[PDB]
Amino acid sequence: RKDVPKVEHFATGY
Amino acid sequence: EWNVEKFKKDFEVNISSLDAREANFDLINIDTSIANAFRRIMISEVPSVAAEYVYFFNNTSVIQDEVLAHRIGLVPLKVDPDMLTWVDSNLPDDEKFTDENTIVLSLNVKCTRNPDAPKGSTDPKELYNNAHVYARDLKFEPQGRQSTTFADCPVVPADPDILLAKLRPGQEISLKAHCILGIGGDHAKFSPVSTASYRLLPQINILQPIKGESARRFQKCFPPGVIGIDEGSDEAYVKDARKDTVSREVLRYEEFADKVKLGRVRNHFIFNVESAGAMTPEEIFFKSVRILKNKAEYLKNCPI
Amino acid sequence: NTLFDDIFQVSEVDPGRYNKVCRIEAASTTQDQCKLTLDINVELFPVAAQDSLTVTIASSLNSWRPPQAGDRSLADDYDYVMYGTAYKFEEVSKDLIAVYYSFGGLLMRLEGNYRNLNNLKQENAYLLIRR
Amino acid sequence: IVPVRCFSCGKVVGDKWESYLNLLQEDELDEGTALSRLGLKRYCCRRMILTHVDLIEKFLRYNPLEKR
Amino acid sequence: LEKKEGLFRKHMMGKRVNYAARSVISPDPNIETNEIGVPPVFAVKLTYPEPVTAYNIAELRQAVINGPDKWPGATQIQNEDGSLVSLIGMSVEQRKALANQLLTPSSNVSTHTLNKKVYRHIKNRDVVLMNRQPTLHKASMMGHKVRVLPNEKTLRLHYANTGAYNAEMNMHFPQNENARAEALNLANTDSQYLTPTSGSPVRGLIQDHISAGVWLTSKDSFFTREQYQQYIYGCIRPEDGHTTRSKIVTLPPTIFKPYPLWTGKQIITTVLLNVTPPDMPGINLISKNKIKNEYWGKGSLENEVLFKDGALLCGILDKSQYGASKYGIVHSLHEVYGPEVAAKVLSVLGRLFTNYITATAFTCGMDD
Amino acid sequence: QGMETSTSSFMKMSYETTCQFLTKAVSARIVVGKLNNVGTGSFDVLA
Amino acid sequence: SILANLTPFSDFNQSPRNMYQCQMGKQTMGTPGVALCHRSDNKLYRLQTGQTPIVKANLYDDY
Amino acid sequence: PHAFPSRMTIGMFVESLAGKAGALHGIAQDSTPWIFNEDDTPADYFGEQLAKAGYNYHGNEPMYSGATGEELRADIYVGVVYYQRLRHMKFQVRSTGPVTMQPVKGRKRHGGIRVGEMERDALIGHGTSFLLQDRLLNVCRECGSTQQSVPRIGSISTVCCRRCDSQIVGGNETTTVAIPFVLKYLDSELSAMGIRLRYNVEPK
Amino acid sequence: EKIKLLTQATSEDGTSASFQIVEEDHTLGNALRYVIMKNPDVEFCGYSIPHPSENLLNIRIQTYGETTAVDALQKGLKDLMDLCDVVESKFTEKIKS
Amino acid sequence: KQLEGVHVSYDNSIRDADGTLVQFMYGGDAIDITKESHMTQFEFCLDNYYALLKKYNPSALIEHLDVESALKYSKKTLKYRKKHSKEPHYKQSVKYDPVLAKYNPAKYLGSVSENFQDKLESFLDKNSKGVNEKKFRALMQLKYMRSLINPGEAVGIIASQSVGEPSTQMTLNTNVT
Ligand SMILES: [Zn+2]
Ligand SMILES: [Zn+2]
Repeated sequence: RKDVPKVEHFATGY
Repeated sequence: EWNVEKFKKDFEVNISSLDAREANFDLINIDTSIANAFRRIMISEVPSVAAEYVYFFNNTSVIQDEVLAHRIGLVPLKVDPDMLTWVDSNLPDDEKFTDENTIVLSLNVKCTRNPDAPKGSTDPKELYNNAHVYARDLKFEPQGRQSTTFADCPVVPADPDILLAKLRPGQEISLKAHCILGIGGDHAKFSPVSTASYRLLPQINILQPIKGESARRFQKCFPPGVIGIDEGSDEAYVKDARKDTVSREVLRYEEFADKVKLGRVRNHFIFNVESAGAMTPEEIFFKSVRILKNKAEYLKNCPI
Repeated sequence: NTLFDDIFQVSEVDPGRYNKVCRIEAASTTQDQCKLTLDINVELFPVAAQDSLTVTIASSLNSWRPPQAGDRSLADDYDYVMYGTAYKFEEVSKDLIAVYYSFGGLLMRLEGNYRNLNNLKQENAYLLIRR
Repeated sequence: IVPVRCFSCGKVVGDKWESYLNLLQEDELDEGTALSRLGLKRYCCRRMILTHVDLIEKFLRYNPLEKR
Repeated sequence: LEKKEGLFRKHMMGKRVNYAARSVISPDPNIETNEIGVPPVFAVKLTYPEPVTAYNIAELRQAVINGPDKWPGATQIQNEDGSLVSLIGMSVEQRKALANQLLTPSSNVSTHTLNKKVYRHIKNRDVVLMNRQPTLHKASMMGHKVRVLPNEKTLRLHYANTGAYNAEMNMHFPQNENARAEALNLANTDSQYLTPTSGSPVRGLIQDHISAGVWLTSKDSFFTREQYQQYIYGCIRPEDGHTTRSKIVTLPPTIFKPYPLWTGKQIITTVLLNVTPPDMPGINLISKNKIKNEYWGKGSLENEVLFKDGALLCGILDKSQYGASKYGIVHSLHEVYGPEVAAKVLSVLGRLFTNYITATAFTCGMDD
Repeated sequence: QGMETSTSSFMKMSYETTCQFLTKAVSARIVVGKLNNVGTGSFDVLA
Repeated sequence: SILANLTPFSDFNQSPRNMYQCQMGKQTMGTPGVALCHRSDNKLYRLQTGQTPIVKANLYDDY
Repeated sequence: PHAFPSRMTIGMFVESLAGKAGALHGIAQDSTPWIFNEDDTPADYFGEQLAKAGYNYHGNEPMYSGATGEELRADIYVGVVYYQRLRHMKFQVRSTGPVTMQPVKGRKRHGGIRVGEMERDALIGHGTSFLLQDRLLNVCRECGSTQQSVPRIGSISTVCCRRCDSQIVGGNETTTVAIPFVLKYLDSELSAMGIRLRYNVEPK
Repeated sequence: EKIKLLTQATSEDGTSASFQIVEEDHTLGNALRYVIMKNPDVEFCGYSIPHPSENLLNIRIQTYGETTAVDALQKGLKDLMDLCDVVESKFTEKIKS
Repeated sequence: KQLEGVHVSYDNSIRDADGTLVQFMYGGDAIDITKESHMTQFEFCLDNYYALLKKYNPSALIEHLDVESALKYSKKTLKYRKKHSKEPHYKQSVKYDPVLAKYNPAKYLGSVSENFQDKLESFLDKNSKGVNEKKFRALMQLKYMRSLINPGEAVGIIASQSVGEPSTQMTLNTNVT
């Protein structure tokens, strides 16, 4: 079984 | 003995990213009660203008009349609130509206295919003129003194690029709106602010001396602009608290669980006020504080 | 007026699934039999193991009001003051009587002998702790 | 039928549907970068542009006032 | 006169009724347990025939002016026998100068006793019946006071009644003072705190308030003077007749230095002190909750609650202590002060845990 | 089988087999509208 | 079933809850279709808006 | 949150987690049964994405109350899930109107609600006699089992019960009594049935 | 009008009283409670809401005596007025920078 | 439908509209099943003694009843029962009836069930003490008198519901039926 393949946010004012 | 003078001495502001659309000022040495009162007043109580009482003369579009009316109502205008007056709402309709208490909009769009269309084309603009209906199609036919008053203030949508409805050949829409002052709490359509929340300034209390490459991986957990590395002693330290979102990613790692407590200061509110094009965030904030002052004064003056 | 006083060598402190309050394994230094168990919030008064602290039980401090100007009490001379009542008296054995106190949930168990704990009784009793 | 106003937050996103389509099609990108360049940061806004079935194209060609 | 659809079991052992209504139920902790949520649509609809006396002339002299227009109002009058002069097709001016003289001078002596009667809209003071089919036991039908909410249209009941009704349901509104007294005194929910099946209680707070109590009464809770006073006032509201002391009383802070602090157990204690009638000793009680001591680490005796003279001193509240369980603190408070005080205590706990849970919410996540 | 010996036949009629019991006759307070005899009806008031 | 496959993460729920979901989906305020301009019928229950599931199961598009 | 321990729907939590991850990264999350082995836990899989996105690994987003404005005790579990609206949208009320003289049946017909046999039993169980009478409500003196009210010229209405001028031959013993109006229908049905009983009419 | 006093729960001397406010909510209530509790004279201060659907706020003030709770009210509002007035001047200056 | 008429008479017996008796007592105790949870909760009753004494106001409950006769009869009955509680069921006689049969349990104090007396004596035989037993017994008997079914209850209806309604969720699935 092969695992599910993987896939290769700022504070306010930033 | 807390006092007004003590509060004035301790209180300070730090405007960070003031802009014609967004504000990011800070409040320091103030209580969460007043901070939340300001937040709520900005979100709800601050008056604004939006369309309602829409009159339809004709419509045949796929979009229903109720949906279209609601969609038009959910539009941001540009006129400042301090140019219009409230409506008594207990008057005959003719007396219910005047020059200085409402504004009038008209759409009256008609769609028909233009014969000159390139072969094998699916673009609605080329296939038919007036294929899409945009906000800018809304006019602001004034009445009476409005012509003089709005000479330098043409009533235009704060976002003329929004898509009210799509049409087809032989498809026509004609309506007539009536925008009035809003109070926000009545309906979210009267919301001068997209969002006026705030966040308390995060506080990071480093206990152990974090040094070596272990400090570097500690630097990695937080956002890049938060933690600093002391070149003098290879020591991790806080560089900018505001730069950190409350992630608690360090708590996952067992090594740093005891080395730091992720506190949060209680008198440092990082306000973040977006807005519609009606008014600037600074103007709406001043309106909110003046509204609170008026509330207090009215409550004092009204007898028991 | 005071009713009991001694210094306890805190043997062990344990939170026990608690963010603020922590168990105190206090033990008197003078008496070979007086033992104390108590839970207090370390946030307002941090406590470490192998420490010696002053403990005094008072009947009053000379209706509640916040402190004002020109106010004096044994609390001022002490550091951390709790208020509560006792609820249970037990005859552990000959010359061994344990007294149970509760401070808003924070329970205190005090053990000793009649001649020293005789002043204790079922009533409101301020507990005053100083470093 | 693009939601004019953001349901949760309230940021206007009605204007941005056509821009999103153009940025996705004309220029080769992905949805995340397209929304970023479009200017949406919070997912409360990102919803109504990442997932919106444009049931006006299919729903519209059944015009009754035009010969088939 | 047939097997199962016969005239007996269809028009003699059960009938359609007037002055009744049916809807769905929206829970609302912000109402008293002996009260129900009446939408304003019902208020202008359901009316009560009430005669005009010499003491409540004005109270109805304005109800007639209101009429079906605004609650509370008067649908129609019952001048003498019959002669139901309606008010729906009436002007405000028509009602004026006409229904002002409800207590008319002596007109005729043929019926010189029955002065006059005016139908009036249902007001808060009244009582109605609530039934949720199937009515498996008598507890499934009770009475509740009226709480006219100028809000959306649905029935509102407190969460305590969920245990009894096993919860859409129906409403019955009688028109005779005898039935009013029967409902308010014999069919009222407070009088039915227990069930004749085994004598155990059935009424109490259920899930959210149970979690709120577990978190609040734990030793890890501390409240400043502001928070303590605010919680107490929001929970009590003596102006609504909750307490007859005419002035709220508080407790000394459990901690003085460095700064004043209280405790959630002390909050429960002052709640009981406020609700318990004066000139009466406090509650002494010993019991055990559902949580083992070892769940709080060594040296904890929290499994056992120990009240003393109306003051919580050990342990924490729980489903066993309050809610629907035998020998609980609320059960003993019922036993001591009657059912009315127990009902008021349950209402106060529901209000408190609601306000407290808003301040610090409770939530379950994938990390759990 | 048990309802037979009951004196008042109105309850028997309201129960199953409303026919046979009616013949032998040639809750009741409910049928005639008489005030019931339990609770507040288990006595009388005057004066 | 098709509707059962449309349920996200059916392997993490309780079977009665899966059945409840299957029964509930057929009770939705659905999208009957697009020909609703001329589909004269007793009841339609048309939902004005709608979005794809961000957590849509595979075969949601395949169907 | 109290719904889950009884319902036991971990799918709702996983959907919330994956929905937040998808709404942030822009990608679409697949939810197909039997693709996550225990060594490939979906919680871990979506937590990795949320961490790389910069959000809380477990989805617990810190929040502030809307009334007090203070921070809540614990980080709230917040995410995006798919929500469907159902068609089960009912209320009925009557005072007078349509009507065996009992009220008609039907919500849309302005009808009433039937007080069933179990409802009557509940009325009795509490002993509320007047309540039962109001929920189930609100004669020939000589024969005791009608016929009356036929004024002739200018006289008041009298009784001329054939079963019984002044009494012509009929009888003059009949006065008003309070009874349900299903009783008259029952009386007529029994009269057709040919069955009569000594209905003991009580005295004045 | 907007503000009323509850004679049902008032005290004979006026040192303790409860007030009912119309068209208000947590927004005004929490701030006013904070401001009043800033005054050391009052013993008990707090706000309550009858029911969320109704836009009513109930405030109760119990002083330590020697001050009418009505006076403690108007004392708080005046402090509140200044409290929301200092920010304007303080905020305006930062705009100038 | 069978028990729609059976109700508690003014006398302690249970009679229908016709008046036929079904049983002289209510289970042999005449105690209302609602107000009986803490009849045997002697420790809790002892605690809050003053509160219980205030709720069962004994000052007003002396001008309309007597105690000594029923109390003496109960004492003699208990003495004889303890004398002859060893011989079997069929060899015992009836020298004295149980108190409830002899006296109105709701009018004469001390008129309580047999098991109530036995349990009360067993509890009081524990020392550890306001705390006067002579007044603790008085308060317990006053509560027992106050815990009696009112004349006019819908017992029978109540019994039917208590048998039927719990049976709905009684059993679903897994020799004797
Ligand atoms: Zn948004
Ligand atoms: Zn006759």
